[PDB]
Amino acid sequence: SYVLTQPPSVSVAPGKTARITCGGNNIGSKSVHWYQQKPGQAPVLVIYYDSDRPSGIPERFSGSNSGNTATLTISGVEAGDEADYYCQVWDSISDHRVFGGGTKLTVLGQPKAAPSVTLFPPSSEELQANKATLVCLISDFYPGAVTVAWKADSSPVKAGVETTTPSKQSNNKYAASSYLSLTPEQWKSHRSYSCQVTHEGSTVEKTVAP
Amino acid sequence: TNLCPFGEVFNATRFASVYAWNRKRISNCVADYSVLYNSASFSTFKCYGVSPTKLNDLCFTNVYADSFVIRGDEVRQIAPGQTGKIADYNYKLPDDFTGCVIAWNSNNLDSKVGGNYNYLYRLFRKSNLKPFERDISTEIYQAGSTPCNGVEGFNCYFPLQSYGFQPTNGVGYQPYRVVVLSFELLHAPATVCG
Amino acid sequence: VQLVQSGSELKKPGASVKVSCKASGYTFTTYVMNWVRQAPGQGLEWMGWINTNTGNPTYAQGFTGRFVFSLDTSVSTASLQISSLKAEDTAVYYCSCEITTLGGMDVWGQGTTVTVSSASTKGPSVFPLAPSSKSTSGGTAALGCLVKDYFPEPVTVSWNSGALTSGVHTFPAVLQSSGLYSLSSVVTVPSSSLGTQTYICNVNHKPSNTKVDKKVE
Ligand SMILES: *[C@@H]1O[C@H](CO)[C@@H](O)[C@H](O)[C@H]1NC(C)=O
Repeated sequence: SYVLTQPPSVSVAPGKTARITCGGNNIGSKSVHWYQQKPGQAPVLVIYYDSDRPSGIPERFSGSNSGNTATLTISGVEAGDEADYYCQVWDSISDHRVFGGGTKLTVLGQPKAAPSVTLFPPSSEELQANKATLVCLISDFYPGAVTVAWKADSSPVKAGVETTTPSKQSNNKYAASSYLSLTPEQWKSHRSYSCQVTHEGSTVEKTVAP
Repeated sequence: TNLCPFGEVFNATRFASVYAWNRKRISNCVADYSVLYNSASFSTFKCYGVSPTKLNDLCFTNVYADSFVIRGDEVRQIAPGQTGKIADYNYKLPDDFTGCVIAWNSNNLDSKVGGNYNYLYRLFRKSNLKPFERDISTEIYQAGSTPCNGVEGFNCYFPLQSYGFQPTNGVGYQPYRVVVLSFELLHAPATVCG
Repeated sequence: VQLVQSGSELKKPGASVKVSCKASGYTFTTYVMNWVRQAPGQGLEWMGWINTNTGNPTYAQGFTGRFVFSLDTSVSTASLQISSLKAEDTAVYYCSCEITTLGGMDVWGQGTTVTVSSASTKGPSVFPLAPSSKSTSGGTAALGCLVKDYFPEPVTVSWNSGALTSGVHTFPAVLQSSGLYSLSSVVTVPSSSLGTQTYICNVNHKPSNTKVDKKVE
């Protein structure tokens, strides 16, 4: 069926205008509608008919639709406007309505902070159980976009990597944990393992050894 | 040089209630208006402030295709300077309206034998609508000095009623699909021509 | 106008589930009912609609074969039944009403979460994250516990029976590819107090009744 293309993440400063695009094959011919879903809540309609505003939405929200991209533009971006944004079209003949992929709007309303990394080697108790879990804890970072890479000596490994999605802490910064599940014979056949956290173009590597 | 999506408004499978009318915004396309009026599928195709045949040779900054459903009796009210429950409380055209009103009977598509109550109009409101005002508020209408507080009863009624469309209704009591094409001006650059 | 849906469901693969959507405030049969699906980490995906008048359901491509929109006009309630559940069916399901394609999807239920995991109830293992010179930074030392392999959520963790909350971080768990959960819980203290002061992490998994107190050397 029909296809709708949203940017997955958009970064805007507090107070400024954020612009989210909604691509589609000749979408200015149809009616687009925009929704705003805060985490854990049901979606809420902010703009229907390309541009028309429901009662209760602040005047800051205004839409656009022409050519092949609709454009949701938020005027005075506020701290509370961080949420996912989806664009939906209804097809006149198909009577199907189609949603987009979503867009996570992030307000740059907090200074950049680097992550604090703590790396634990496997416990001797877990090795007696014939298992091994390297534990890499990340934390106190903003924005909540980090990427983790595990290496054996100098050999990257993705086999056995399970990572959280970044989740905020009690202090408006984020926290994440990473688990590399290994065997005792792998853990001991290398000189060292390295957990490596990349955030905003900067890296913090911790290394442990048998 | 893309063609306008007039087919998407006129040939849309489900239309809107008249109190909650649509505004498809038309922009950046070519429109063959003469294809629409020679269709001879409309019981009403009455413009104002412009000629239907001279329309092909013209341009506008924005074209607004408003579309809703009413009865045939009320089609007369989709005009400038009309009174009546539709003209006053649902959809009002300005006395300086400069577009076209198009209507055709929809009793085949928009009527169920047991009765189709999907379509609605606004029967109670404290004052007339401003031109191109859309009122979707479902607030209990207060008729007495005593307020309602969202509880129906005497002097406190739901502002909206339902059209009763049956295939055996009188032709005037039958559903008519309306499309209203509002045309603006230049000064600002144009995007819709023929 | 109100839409209220059923509570959270848990099922094994191949089971069945039926989600309800009681309405109130308007005439149930006046307005179409719509179902939308949102899987973890994805976006809203339209499922289809059932005409609350004729009963005719429309299933978009991708939800045909195993889903059943039904109604119960008597209680003003629509229902969603899923047969032969799959792991990929795990999502939050919403019932939403279109007034028209105008205010289309203008009222939504609070959502019903549906999890399809072949996992059975299980209690966790607690492995010590001991302090050494790899966890010592200046005058602080980091240690903790690894609450490995447990199902289902949640698990409460505390230190020294609550007498140690300063410097504590309990992290969000991971659902591992096995379908079992695994979190860690840590605290930093002065490395001056590693030998004298003792550290025990409290582990409570109430769905399985596992209470385990673990010292860390
Ligand atoms: C509606 O569909 C018919 C059948 O294809 C077509 O002849 C007519 O031109 C269409 N109307 C518009 C406004 O495109």
